[PDB]
Amino acid sequence: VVKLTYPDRVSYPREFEGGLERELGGAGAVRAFLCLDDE
Amino acid sequence: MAGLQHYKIAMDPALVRLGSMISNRYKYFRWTKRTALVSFMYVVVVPSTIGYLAYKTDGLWDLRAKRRGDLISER
Amino acid sequence: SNRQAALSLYRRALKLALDWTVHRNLWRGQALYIRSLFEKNRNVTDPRLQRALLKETEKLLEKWKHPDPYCPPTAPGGSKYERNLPVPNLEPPPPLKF
Amino acid sequence: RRATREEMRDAKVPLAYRDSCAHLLIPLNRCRYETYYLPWKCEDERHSYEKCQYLEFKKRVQKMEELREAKGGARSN
Amino acid sequence: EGLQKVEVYERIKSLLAGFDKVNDPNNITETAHFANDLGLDSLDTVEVVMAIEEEFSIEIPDKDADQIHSVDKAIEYILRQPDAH
Amino acid sequence: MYLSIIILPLLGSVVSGFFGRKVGVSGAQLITCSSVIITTILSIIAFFEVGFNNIPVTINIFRWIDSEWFIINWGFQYDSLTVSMLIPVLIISSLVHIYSISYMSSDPHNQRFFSYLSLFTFMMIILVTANNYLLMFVGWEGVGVCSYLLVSFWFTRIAANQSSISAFLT
Amino acid sequence: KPNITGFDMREFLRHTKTPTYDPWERHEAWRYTGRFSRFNRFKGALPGFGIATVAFTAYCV
Amino acid sequence: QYDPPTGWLWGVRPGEKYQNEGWEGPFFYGFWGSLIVFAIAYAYKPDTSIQTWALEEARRRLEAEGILEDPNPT
Amino acid sequence: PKIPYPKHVWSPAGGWYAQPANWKQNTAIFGLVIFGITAMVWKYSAEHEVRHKMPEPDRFYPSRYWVKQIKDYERAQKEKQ
Amino acid sequence: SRVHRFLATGLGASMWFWIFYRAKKDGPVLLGWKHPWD
Amino acid sequence: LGAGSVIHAVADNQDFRKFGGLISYLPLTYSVMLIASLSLVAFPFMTGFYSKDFILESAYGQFSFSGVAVYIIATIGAIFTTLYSVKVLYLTFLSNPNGPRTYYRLAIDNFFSAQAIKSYKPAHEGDFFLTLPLVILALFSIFFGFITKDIFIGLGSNFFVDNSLFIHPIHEIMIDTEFAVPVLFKLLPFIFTISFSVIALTLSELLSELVIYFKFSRFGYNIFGFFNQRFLIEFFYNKYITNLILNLGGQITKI
Amino acid sequence: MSLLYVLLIIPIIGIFLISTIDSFYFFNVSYYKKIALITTILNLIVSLIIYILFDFSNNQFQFIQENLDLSFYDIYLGVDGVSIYFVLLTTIIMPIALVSNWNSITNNIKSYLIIMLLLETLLLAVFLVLDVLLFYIFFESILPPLFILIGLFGSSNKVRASFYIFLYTLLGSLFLLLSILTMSSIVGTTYFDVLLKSSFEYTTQLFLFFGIFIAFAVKTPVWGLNSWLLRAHVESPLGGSIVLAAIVLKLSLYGVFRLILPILPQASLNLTYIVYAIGAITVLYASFSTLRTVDVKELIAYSSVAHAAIYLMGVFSNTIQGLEGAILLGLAHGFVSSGLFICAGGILYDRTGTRLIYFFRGLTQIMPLFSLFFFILCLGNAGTPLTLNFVGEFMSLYGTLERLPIAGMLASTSIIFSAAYSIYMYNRIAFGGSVSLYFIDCFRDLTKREFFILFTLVSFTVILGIYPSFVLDGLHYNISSVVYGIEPNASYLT
Ligand SMILES: CCCCCCCCCCCCCCCCCC(=O)OC[C@H](COP(=O)([O-])OCC[N+](C)(C)C)OC(=O)CCCCCCCCCCCCCCCCC
Ligand SMILES: CCCCCCCCCCCCCCCCCC(=O)OC[C@H](COP(=O)(O)OCCN)OC(=O)CCCCCCCCCCCCCCCCC
Ligand SMILES: *P(=O)(O)OCC(C)(C)[C@H](O)C(=O)NCCC(=O)NCCSC(=O)CCCCCCCCCCCCC
Repeated sequence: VVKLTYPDRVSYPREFEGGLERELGGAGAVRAFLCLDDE
Repeated sequence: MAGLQHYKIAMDPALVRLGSMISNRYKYFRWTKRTALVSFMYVVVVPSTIGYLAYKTDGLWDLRAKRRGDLISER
Repeated sequence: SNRQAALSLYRRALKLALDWTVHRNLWRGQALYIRSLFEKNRNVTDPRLQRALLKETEKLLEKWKHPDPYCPPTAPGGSKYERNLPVPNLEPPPPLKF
Repeated sequence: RRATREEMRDAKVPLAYRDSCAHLLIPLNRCRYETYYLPWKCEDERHSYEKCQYLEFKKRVQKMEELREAKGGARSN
Repeated sequence: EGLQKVEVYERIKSLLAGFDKVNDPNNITETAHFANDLGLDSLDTVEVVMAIEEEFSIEIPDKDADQIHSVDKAIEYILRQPDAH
Repeated sequence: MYLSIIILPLLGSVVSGFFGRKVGVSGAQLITCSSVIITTILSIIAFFEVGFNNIPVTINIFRWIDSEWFIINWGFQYDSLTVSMLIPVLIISSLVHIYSISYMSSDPHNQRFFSYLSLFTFMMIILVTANNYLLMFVGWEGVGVCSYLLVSFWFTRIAANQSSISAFLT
Repeated sequence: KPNITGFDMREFLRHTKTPTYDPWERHEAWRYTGRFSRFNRFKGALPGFGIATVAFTAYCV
Repeated sequence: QYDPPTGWLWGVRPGEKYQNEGWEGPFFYGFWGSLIVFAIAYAYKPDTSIQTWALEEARRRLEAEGILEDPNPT
Repeated sequence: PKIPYPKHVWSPAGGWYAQPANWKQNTAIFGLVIFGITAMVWKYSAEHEVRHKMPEPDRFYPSRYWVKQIKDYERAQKEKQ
Repeated sequence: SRVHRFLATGLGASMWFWIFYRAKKDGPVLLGWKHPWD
Repeated sequence: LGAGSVIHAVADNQDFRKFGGLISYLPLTYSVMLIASLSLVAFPFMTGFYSKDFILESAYGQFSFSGVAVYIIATIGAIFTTLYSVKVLYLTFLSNPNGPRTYYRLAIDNFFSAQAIKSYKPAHEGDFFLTLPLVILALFSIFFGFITKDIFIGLGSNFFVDNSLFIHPIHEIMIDTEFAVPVLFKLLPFIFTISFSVIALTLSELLSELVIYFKFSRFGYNIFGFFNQRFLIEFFYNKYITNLILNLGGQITKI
Repeated sequence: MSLLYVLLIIPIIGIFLISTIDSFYFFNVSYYKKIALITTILNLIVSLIIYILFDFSNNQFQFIQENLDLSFYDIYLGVDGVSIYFVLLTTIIMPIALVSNWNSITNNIKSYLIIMLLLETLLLAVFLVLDVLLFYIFFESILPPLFILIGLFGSSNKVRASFYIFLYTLLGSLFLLLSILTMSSIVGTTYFDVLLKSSFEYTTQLFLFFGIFIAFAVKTPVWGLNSWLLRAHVESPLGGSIVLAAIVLKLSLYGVFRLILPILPQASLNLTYIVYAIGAITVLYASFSTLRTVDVKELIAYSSVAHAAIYLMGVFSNTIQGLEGAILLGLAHGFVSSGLFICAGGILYDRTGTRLIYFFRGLTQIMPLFSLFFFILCLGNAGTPLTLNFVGEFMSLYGTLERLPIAGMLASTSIIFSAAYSIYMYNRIAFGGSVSLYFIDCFRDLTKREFFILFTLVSFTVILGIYPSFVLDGLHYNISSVVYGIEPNASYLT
């Protein structure tokens, strides 16, 4: 029942300048949203 | 009863008889359909299964210093 | 036989009826019915039916058994049963060497 | 004005909150440290931080509505 | 230290005073028998023993319940059980 | 202070349990409660010292296990989370020691009961103060053994024996 | 399908109620007296409601 | 109310004293005794484990890089 | 009431209702032994605690009085101008 | 005992007053009438 | 601990089906439960409100099928939470006396004649040592939650910048929890809490027989036992796990 | 006279004094027991002197004495890290074994002490000889003294027991002898320093491996070859049982380090999946079986089987951690199993005269010192931390998991069942109701002797459980020599 009735996301995912790539460990780690594919 | 005197126990005949039956049970084992299958399950199949899995997966993995973009599979 | 069983089985009916019903006031009127059915069958004297009637009610007693019947704490199954059992033999051990 | 990495990193801002509106939290976290995080002392600073976050959230909800219509009212999660 | 005879009789006597099937409260005494003195049916005696067990917070086995055919027998049973409260 | 929070419940448990004949019932209750309370107070300070001013404190005493790559030390580490969990652990333990002064007044094994309660507190503190997974697992097994001994405290009861084996084995 | 014993679940369901007459009424009447009446038992359900309400109104001036 | 502490240690009744079987002499002074003496000598024993020899070499070899700082450079 | 118990059993935890007449005295000696070890541990923990951050002077950080790492830092930091 | 009634009522008096105090202030925020900044 | 007072109060007994009265016999013991009960069911502006009634909101804040579904599950568990909360409170303090008269016999009411000094046992409360933790824990269940909610929730609190706990930026859902969540779902647990209490409170001492009618049906009897037998995750454990090993050991030793 | 030769000579002097003192003084039996005990004490004192002088990072055998008068069968002694701790365990255990029987022999006391003293010289010789044939000669020399110990001082079924332990060991050792003789023929010598230098061909290594492994599997024992242990370790006198479990089980473990890891590394690597299947099977089958064992000593004897499987899996891991864990677990099992046999065969069996678990209940109520040590030994047998049993189990199981994960997981499951059978036994004896109604007489608690042979055993396991470095420091460099493999960038430096 919940699968057929549950609210869509009511906020665009937050975007961090530069993707926080350096603060999260460089390109070798996982970074945040930065001008990426819509979701 | 033994070499050194112990305390007086209420040596229950039934429990004494049970502990003697266990110690003598090996003398009465027989080969039957049941006893052959159980003795074949425990001694051959289950050990040979583990041996098959151990043989098949020996060297399949190494976890040492594995990173993203590098698999755990070694073979 | 057929006398002790009837009295004991009657008592278990009162216990089980109160086991499912927490409130005592509702259990009181719940009990007169239980007592009444025993009055209705006080005149049965045929052994071929007396033992058959006891079977029906014990089957019925198991039919509605409580998942956990009450038990007083100091009774078998209670919470305080054998909580601080004393040492059985208080007499000092006899003189031996070990 | 907008706070860059050169002092936002120095301020020990939490990584998930190094957003556009993180320049109001650097003084708030300083107030929180000074007042021992008691929730009746930095009220003015705390409410100031909730403004920029809410406004950016309001800016984001509009973008989400625009995205939803773009796909003809489909599901995005 | 535990439960004395005087206390048990009072609790028991006050218990039977609330029973209608008892012929009268004045026939209750130490050596009273439920069968003939207070005039109770077999079912009534089973009700009385359950009331005694609930009052003293003890569980009576069926064999012991058969033994209790007298008020004195009930007082002795309560005294014998250490768990009685 | 950081290492005193470790040993104080331990000392309180050792004296009460291994010298309950010497200090007696009230002597044991005085030590376990005092050692836990003194330990509890120091944690409150540690919450200010570590949580509020943001100083994680590293304390390494001696190596436990040293094989080639594994160097597991009896090292302790205080950060925000371990002082967060040390607050309820010490506070309720202080309140439970005090509470048990009355609940067990009729128990004939007060010294043993209070010895167990202070050992568990020591094992809880070890679990969250450790700076590695192996030393944490000691407190993990430590509280488990303390849980087993405190469930089976009335060891003459067969049903509480089954419970402690369920606690131990599960 | 009636049993040999005349036990009917519907009237057994019905009988669950405070009986009009009960041989044990006098013995088991102290559980609903003034000490354990409906009003007395729920009188102290919320201890400090009265004090708090009076105090809050005083503070709301 | 509390009872006075009771019980017989080693089974010795309060009337008498523990009797010696003859093992106590060698065990407490020869066995344990030598086990404390050995423990003392172990504090003064030189450290010949491979690890500490290796950490000293690992230190210098790390000081040749930027990971560690040389107390006595050049 | 108190359950009966064998008088011949010796347990170091004290047993069934053990409270020696000198319980107050022994509870004081053991407290002193307990105290001295904590002092020994406190002296150790003051010496070998490690911190990479130093508390500000105004803040309530009572460890600055007895630890060596902070005391050495504060002693050196007092030299100004 | 009389001190027990004082503590029982006193704890129940401090409670049911903390609720009313917080409801008076934080009530509009929780119910969505007024945002916290206003 | 307050519960332990109740077992210590009557007979070292802990069965619900013989508890009643005690609202006046144990005033302080009852009071601490109510503070604890509402903190447990997360009554508004209490210690449990700031924690329990923020997890549920956080689940909706993550807008996904998993986040919404667990909300429904937790809320149902939160709904059933207050019922046993009510059962604990009512059946021990707010119900008719279901225990023996020995528990409820005050010296004010003249019952005995000679043994008046003793044989009363009127379910008295505990001493100082039993009530001092009870009082102290009561304050923590009212004010500690509100006082510390800024350390642990805040909005951008830096209480864990020492990395002790870690939250990845892509996994943050807290911003949507405060703003995106709808007011109805934010106050929804409170609506169920303050509502379902009255049905449970009306199902006892007001109706008191709707439940027994459900109990003695065949549908209710099977449900009641299943939940009373803890979903039967111990009957299959004992028989198909524990005793399997015991029989495996038997076969190996004997065969 | 090297210190190592002193170790083998002291117990022989004690035998001489025991069997001649009557010609210088009817001599009292207490005299014989005191001569034997002091003899073992001075042997312990010498082994401690050696350990102080021992060097932790030398690839030369230490305290060796030059013979140079070569014969066909010469005895060369030498010690390195892998042998130093087995020598210490033998010297610590044997005094405890002597005290554990101080009062319970009561007949043929001279024969018991002479046999016990001779066993010390032989077992020490096993760990000290620097030749593979010399190893075999001492591994087998202990059977006749073991055969006669059980028969002279064993329980009711000691005839079947003594035959089982003699014939199992001989039959397996005969297959090890065949493998050893092939090695000496190809190499011309069995001396360690030159046999390890040699390189056997793969199929030779394969057939050399079966011969040796058949003997080491009878002695581990592995499950299915363990009937002798069930009989011998239970029917033996308490001192015999302590020596049998805490020292004799270790000879096959120490023998894996000297006979297969250095010379048969290819065979060992290619056959680990067979060793691990047998090792995994033994961990489960033994654990389930001891859960249903009703003789208390047989339950404790059966636990040895389960733990021996864990360090048998460790020695074949080819990892530094597994090999160190295997020695540390074999050492840990030496103290803990010794204590559990004293608790069962010494404390319970002297009070009651029976070993059936059905007759015991609530012993904590009258015996709180026995239960305190029994619980600590039941924790150690369950691998609880702060016991040397955990450090060994964790390191041994880590190596097993890394070498072959499927066997590691199964061997890991022993964390459940060791706890299961150890705590279940503990409850049916110390807890689980009030004192058993079968006891007519009350029981006394630990005597001073029983307290101090248990306190000593629980001290060794606990101190080594908190600081295992005492043992690991002297194993790091020598353990390194038995590892077989190379890293891509460290091999073949230029
Ligand atoms: C890892 C192995 C153990 C290493 C640590 C060794 C002990 C270190 C200090 C532990 C704290 C002090 C414990 C004292 C307990 C009370 C004293 C006592 O034994 O009384 C016997 C008591 C007697 O107390 P009693 O006074 O009530 O005796 C008279 C009354 N009767 C006889 C009826 C009981 O006997 C028992 O009832 C219990 C039997 C089992 C005793 C187990 C006690 C705990 C032993 C130490 C547990 C260590 C846990 C390690 C956890 C590992 C974590 C990974
Ligand atoms: C390092 C290389 C060493 C090489 C071997 C060197 C010699 C090792 C020992 C070999 C045999 C030595 C025997 C020493 C004891 C001789 C002295 C003696 O007479 O002891 C007598 C003793 C008790 O008898 P008794 O006191 O006379 O009668 C009292 C009755 N109320 O009675 C006894 O003591 C008999 C004890 C039982 C038999 C001994 C144990 C079994 C031995 C089997 C023999 C065959 C294998 C030999 C193995 C040698 C070592 C490998
Ligand atoms: P007292 O002097 O009255 O004793 C006279 C007796 C009862 C012994 C008579 O002589 C008598 O009737 N004979 C005994 C055997 C007999 O026929 N008994 C009839 C009554 S017992 C019986 O079988 C019927 C019981 C009906 C009521 C109970 C039904 C079961 C209820 C189970 C569920 C309850 C809770 C849900």
